[PDB]
This record gives sequence, structure tokens and C-alpha cells, in this order.
Amino acid sequence: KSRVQLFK
Amino acid sequence: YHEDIHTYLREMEVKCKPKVGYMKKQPDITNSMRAILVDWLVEVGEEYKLQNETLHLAVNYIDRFLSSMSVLRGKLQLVGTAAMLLASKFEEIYPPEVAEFVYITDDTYTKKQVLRMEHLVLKVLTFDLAAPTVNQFLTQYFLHQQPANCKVESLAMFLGELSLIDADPYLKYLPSVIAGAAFHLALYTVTGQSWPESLIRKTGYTLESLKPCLMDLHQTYLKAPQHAQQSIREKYKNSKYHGVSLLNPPETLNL
Amino acid sequence: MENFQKVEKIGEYGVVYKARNKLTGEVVALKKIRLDTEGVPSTAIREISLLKELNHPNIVKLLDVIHTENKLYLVFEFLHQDLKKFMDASALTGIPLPLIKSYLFQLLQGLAFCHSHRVLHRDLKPQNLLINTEGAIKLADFGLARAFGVPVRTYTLWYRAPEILLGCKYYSTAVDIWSLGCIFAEMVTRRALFPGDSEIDQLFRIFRTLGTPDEVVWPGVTSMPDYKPSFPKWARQDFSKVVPPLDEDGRSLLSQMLHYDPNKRISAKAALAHPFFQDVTKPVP
Repeated sequence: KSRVQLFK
Repeated sequence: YHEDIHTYLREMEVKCKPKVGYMKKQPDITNSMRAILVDWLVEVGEEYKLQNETLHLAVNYIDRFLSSMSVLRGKLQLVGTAAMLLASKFEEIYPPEVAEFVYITDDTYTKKQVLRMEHLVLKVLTFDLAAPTVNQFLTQYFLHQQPANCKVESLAMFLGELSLIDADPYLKYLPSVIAGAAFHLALYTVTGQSWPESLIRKTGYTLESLKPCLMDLHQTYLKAPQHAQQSIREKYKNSKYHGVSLLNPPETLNL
Repeated sequence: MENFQKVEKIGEYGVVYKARNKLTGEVVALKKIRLDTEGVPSTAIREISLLKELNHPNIVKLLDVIHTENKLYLVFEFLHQDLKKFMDASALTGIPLPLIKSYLFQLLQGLAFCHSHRVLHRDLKPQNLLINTEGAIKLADFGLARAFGVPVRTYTLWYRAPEILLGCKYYSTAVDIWSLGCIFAEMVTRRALFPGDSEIDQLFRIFRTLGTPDEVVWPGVTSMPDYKPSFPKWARQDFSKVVPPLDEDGRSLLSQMLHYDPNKRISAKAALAHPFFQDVTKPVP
């Protein structure tokens, strides 16, 4: 989905 | 006022152009991180029904802020979120609330952090948020096509969107040149026609002048299905854009 | 913020004060915005980002922005008053016709500068037209202004174009031209041209004054979201009745400047070339 933490 | 508007856009796009090759001066973030951020912004704009111009403006603000400032790995998504919030406030009728952006960042940054980064991005850009984008030049060129084909316009939007993902080599081209290359590529792909003479007179861009960006955009279009970031291809699969991402790119550009 | 000393309050955007520069000494307007919630307001963001791009004599110039962490200060050049108070003061007798012509010329110049750029005022009312002592009128209050490089989607009431009332989908320069025409008629006759109370009463007043638009007058009225067949078919009132003091050229300019069709409505650049403006002086108020 669009809800995601980038560069984990 | 149409020609005056285009002339002002051309004059202002140089002022709003980010420094080329700023990723080299970035100690942490790279081109791939920027591509992932732009892809996530495409997903966010699709989720919240944001306009394409909003995402183009957000990408422009990101590029200018990264040209003028340096951020770590964890703050890149915060910078992108603040730029998206600023672009929505500038362009959208009803910008999404700050809580919505905090939500869409998977609660990585609090509302206070998002507001502080919005203030920081506003200060860095010096409130120069009316940056010409590929979308504006593309629409202006659309008013100069006969007959108007919705497939041409949708594919030109798709290609201008694709040009946002890769900083290399699309940060070395002005939005007018990218828009001209996208318009010619769409015309050749769906109609088999070339860059119009009316747009040659209006813009001064001969088909030879757009050739570097045209080759770059053709290479991006051919490798679009195999690209790591695919949110733009999914977005333009919808019947709203006539499924232009389904069309196969032309194999060779007869120039 | 330190160099500006507030001396009085001139408006309640946000509250705008009259401020004196402690170093330069020039007197400026000091409109302030309380940054709490949503961050910098979209209205203020648009006003700052579009006003600093516009540098015209007939446009209130934004010469400084103090963006602090908790408050946002906008510094405009200070002008004596707006067109509303000047209208109110000159109620016993009409504003001089040369002054009306000069004010219309300057307003159209500012509008043509805004429209040659990608700026749409969308809030052209006499309260938004500042006036200086030397005799120059300037556009102000760009909070509702929008950049129309791409078409702008439609969201007071007396100066709303018939398209915005009739369910228009996209804004255009024609709405600003219509607002300027309403302001021109208000200046000439000293009273509001279309004092509507609701979105339908204002439309009915426009229809009473200019006749109910058919398809021949305005191609496409039938296919509008807010157009109903139950609209009385009023006739077009002769322009000598609505604006008696206006001469033939002035009446022609007002008629062209209140056209129902946005495409056929005059533009600021074209209105600046009207024969009504052949003898534009610069009288003082």
C-alpha cells in the first residue's frame, strides 16, 4: 500500500 | 496572454531549475533513494486523488531542497512528505490534512516534525513554490495540436511522469525540453507523427534540439516495464489515462 | 520584526497593522498570520509565492516576508485606504469621471500583468483594491489567488461571474474581468451592480440587468450543472438605464467587460486598448 516507511 | 504565459514559464523555469548533479554532494542519499521517494509520492498522489501537477511540484521542491540542503537517510521521506504537503497546499483545492501525511508516512514522523520540515522547506525555497513543471508545458503544447487526441495527451503525461523517477539524466534538461520530448514521443507512438511546426515556432525547439532528451526518454520508455519502480505504470494502466502504459514503445525513432 | 514598530490596526487572512521601519523609516503594512494545526495556511502560501513573482506598479508589492517558527509576517507597501472607503466617502457626489477612467486603466494594467503571468486574482472586490495618496490604485489580497499554468478547478458573491454561479468547472481570466466590470459599474453608479443575497438571487439579478442568456448569446448555458429551465426570461436592460453617467465608449467597454460568454468576454490586454482609455490622465483622489 501507499502507507509504508521508506528506507527501513 | 497565452504566448506571454509561455514566455514567462520559460524565463522562470531556469530560475526554478535545481542544481544538476546535486546527488554527488549528498553524503547519504543517492539516485535510487530519490527514485524510490518519487515512486512513493506517485502512490500517495494516486491514493489521495492528488493532481499530477501536485506530484510534479512536490518533485521539483524535493530537487531544489536537496540542491540547497543535505539530509540523512531517515529524513529523505520526511522531506518528500513536506514537499508533497506544500505542493498540495499550493495546487489542490482541499489539501490533505497534516495528520493524513503523518499517517501515510507509516507514523515514522510526528505531526510536529512534518510541520517543522514544511517550515524548513518553505524557508529554503524562499517561498518560490510556483515552479514550472513538465505538466504545464505539456498542457501548453497540447493547446497546439490538431486534431486533439486523448491518447497523445495521456501518453505525454505518462512519459513526463516517467521522467520524474530518474534524476539521471532528466535533471540536466529543462521542463520545457522534457515536455517537448514527451509530446513528440507520444505523437510518434500513437499517431506516427513528429514534433509539430507550430510548436517549433512557438518554442524554438527543433526536432534536432530535443534529440538528446528524446533519446533518453525513448530509452526510459523502452525499459519502463523492467524498471524497479512501477507505480507510474500502474497508475496509467487505468482507463482514466486510456491505458497508455499498455502501449508498446516504438522500437526505433526514425530521425 | 524588530525593525518594525506597530502603530495602529487597519484590518482583520490575518490582522494587518500599520508599521514604521525603525531603520529605513518607510511605513509598511504588517499583515500577520498565527502559525499554530495545519502549518502555514494554503492561502498565505499562495499569496507569498505569487505576490513575490509579480512586480508591477499597479500591484501591492510584497517587499519582505518574516517567516519565524511560530508566526508569519507579511510586509506590504502601505497605501492610504482601499476602494471601499473611497466609494463610501464619495457618496454624496460621484467620483470624477477622469478619476474613474484612470482607476479602471490602472486596474486593467495590473490585471493584464497578473494574467500575462500565471496568476488569477479571483477576489477582485473594492475591498481588495488599495489606494495611495498620489492617485494610483493597486491590486491587493492575493490570498485567494491561484496559479493557472494548468487549468484551475472551481471550488464575495456580488462580484462572482455568471459561470461560477452556473456550475463552472474551470476558472479563467474572464471571472476577473467580470469582477472588474462589476467594480467599474459600482464606481460609476456609486452602488453595487449585483447586490445578491444568495447564489440564486445574485444570478437572478444578473439576468434582470443583462437579460437571461440563451444559447445564441452564450453557447452552452443549457449544458451547465447549475442551469435550470425554470429561469425567468428577462430582457436585456439598455445600458443607458443601468449606467447613466457612462458615455458611449464607456458603456461599450462595460458591455464587453460583462459578457456572459467567458471566451467572448474582453481581456485585460484587449480592454487596455479600448477607445474609452484614449484620454487617461492620472488625477489625485
